[PDB]
Parts: sequence; C-alpha cells; structure tokens
Amino acid sequence: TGQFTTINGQVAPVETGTVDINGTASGANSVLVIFVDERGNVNYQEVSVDSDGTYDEDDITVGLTQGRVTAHILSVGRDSAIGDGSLPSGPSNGATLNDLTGYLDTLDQNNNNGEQINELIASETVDETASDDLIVTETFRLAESSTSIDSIYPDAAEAAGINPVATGETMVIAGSTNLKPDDNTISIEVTNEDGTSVALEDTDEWNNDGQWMVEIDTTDFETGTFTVEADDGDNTDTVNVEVVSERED
Amino acid sequence: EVDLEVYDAGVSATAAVGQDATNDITLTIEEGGTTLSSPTGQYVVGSEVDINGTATSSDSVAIYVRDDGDWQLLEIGGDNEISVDSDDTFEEEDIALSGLSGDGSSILSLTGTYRIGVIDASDADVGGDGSVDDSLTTSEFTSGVSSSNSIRVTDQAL
Repeated sequence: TGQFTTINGQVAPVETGTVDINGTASGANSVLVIFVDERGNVNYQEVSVDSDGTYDEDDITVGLTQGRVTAHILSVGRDSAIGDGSLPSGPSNGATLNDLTGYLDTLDQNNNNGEQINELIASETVDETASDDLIVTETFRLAESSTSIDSIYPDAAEAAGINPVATGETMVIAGSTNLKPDDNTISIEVTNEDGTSVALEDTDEWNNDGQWMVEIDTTDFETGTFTVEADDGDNTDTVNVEVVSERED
Repeated sequence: EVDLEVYDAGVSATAAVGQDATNDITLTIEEGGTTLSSPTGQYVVGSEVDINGTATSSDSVAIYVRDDGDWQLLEIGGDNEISVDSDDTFEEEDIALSGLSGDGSSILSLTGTYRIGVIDASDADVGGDGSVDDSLTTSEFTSGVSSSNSIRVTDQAL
C-alpha cells in the first residue's frame, strides 16, 4: 500500500520539490520509489520499512524537469529478487533493489522517451509472467509554484468568492496553495484607502486538500474598500473587498 | 520522533553501525513559543517602554521591526540579546524604541502602523559569528521560531 501527498495534484517548486510517502509494506525489508518525467529522466530512492511494515518517508526531493511525472513504488516479492532476476545488464538471481538502480542509470543515459520507460519498467519487472513483485502507480503534474486567494465571505453561508462584510463580525478568507503545510506559512495584510494596515494574521497548517482559512476580526473596522494581501516569499496575490455597516438579507 | 539504540556489552563503536539494537526507546520533540506582550497596541513616539514576553526554548532573543520590506534589526544595546529565566520568561528594562541608535529605530520614528517581532538565537548571523547582526528577510525571519504582533505609533502628547 502506498500514497503520495499532492497539494493540488502538483508540486510547486520545480527547483526543489517535496513529496511525502507512506503506506503499509508487510513482509518487506526495503521499498524503492522511482520518478520519471515525459523526457525520460529518472530519480530513485530506497526507503527502510520498519518492523511492523509501516514505512513513512517525508520530504523527498524531486530533481526532474517541469511537466508530467509518474511515480512508482517498488517492492521485492517472495523471491526477494526483482521479478525473475532477468535484468538486461545485471546478473541472474542477484537482482535486488540496489541492483535495479544500476539498470536505471542506463535508462536515462540513452535517448529514451518517458513513455518508453513506463513500458520498459512494467515489462521487465512486473509484466513478466513469472514475476512476484508488486507496484502501485501514481501521477502528478510537476508545475511551477502557486498561491492564490479563492473565497472571502463572512461567517454566513456562501461559496461564490466575494461577499461584503459588516463590521463587528468575524469574516473567513479561503485560498489555495501548493507549499508544505508546516515548513512554510501564509501572511495576510489588510490595508485601508491610504496604506494604514489594520490586520495581520498568519497560518502554518492546512490539510492535504490545499485549502487554508484565515480568521480576522472586524470589530474596529470602518466601512469602505479594503485591500487583502497574501505573500509567502513568492508571487503575491491581492484582492479587494467592500465593508458596509449592515448587509442586505 | 527520536530514538535511542543500545548495543550488547563488549561491542566496539565502529562495529556497531550495522548490528541491530538490543532494545530501543523513542521520544518526541516539538518547537517552543516566543511571543512579546508589552510592545503591543499603541506606542507614543519617543516614549520608553519595557520588553515583556516569554520564550520556552531560547537563550538569546532579538527584536526586529518591519514595514513594507526587510526586518531591520533594532539595536537594543548590550549584546543585542535578552536571557531567559527558568520560568520561560524574559524581560528588559524601559527602553525608548525610537530614542536608541540604529536604522531599525528610524522606521518607528514616523507615525503609522507597523509590525514588531522577536526571534530566538537560531539566526546567529544567519550562519557565522555568534552575534545577531543582520536584517533578516521574511523567509529568514519566518523560518526560525518567532512571533510578530501589530503595532502603531501615535504622536506625542501633554
């Protein structure tokens, strides 16, 4: 069993990616994970599974190119050999996880399509009829970093995105992000018509759904137009909301 | 989660890298909290005020001021740090924020609404000599343990 944590199905920082892997691998001693892109570049890492077969490796960097990256998780089966041990360049019956890594180094060196690697990896290890090894498949689009504000509205029921907020009641703001839930944070700024900041809140926690909500009070706010600014050390999104004494209902 | 591994009697240090541990024990480690209390809400320009706050896991703390850019260091004076007692609390005498010399204080001189935050000694000149001498950016200030609160300066009175 395996899983991949994607903020929105994508990894934001292309230069320094990060994914979290966890699952159940009962009866195995080590688990190998491989990343391949559309060009054909390959990155691999072995994971030491604990005694009760519950492996959890966090903050795995991806050194591939921008585009679409498909991920596979390898696990030697009963034979404790990669499939049948019939590596194109490796020895017979000595095909371990480390041995298969040497075969991976030959894949990226040759000018092979990324789709060809998917056919080759499945055929040489799993598609063989005498193979006992198991894999799981997962894909994610490796894109650039993203941070945006989705919906701003008071404690009432609304999901359109924009809603005038009466002063004195707390209003919620919801946005999307691709950053790590804990290693990063989102700082907000609320400013009036002439650069007088009134509020400043930060959050450093959000589930793997990618949605984050920030609470700010409107006790001392004044009616008019207010600017909401959110930054995370990267591109900054700005949205404007109106403030009224009382709303229409 | 942090684990401790013991080994059988008579084993050497170099030869113990591969052999499995006879037993084990695990503990969890979390990050502490560093907040300010007194420099909050209002501040008369040119007035003096004490530095009040708490720091669970800290040895040296520094105070920074930010306004539409970098966190300029505030030169509090001696060693640019405050020690923490056993009660996880640190305090400083009455200090005039604008009165003290440094470019950090210059931001607070003009009337407006700003931000002030404290940070532990994890900076340590963002890598180098054991002294807090930098102007940490948003990423550097947020990366370490820290906390900031909104402050605005009000003109003088009589």
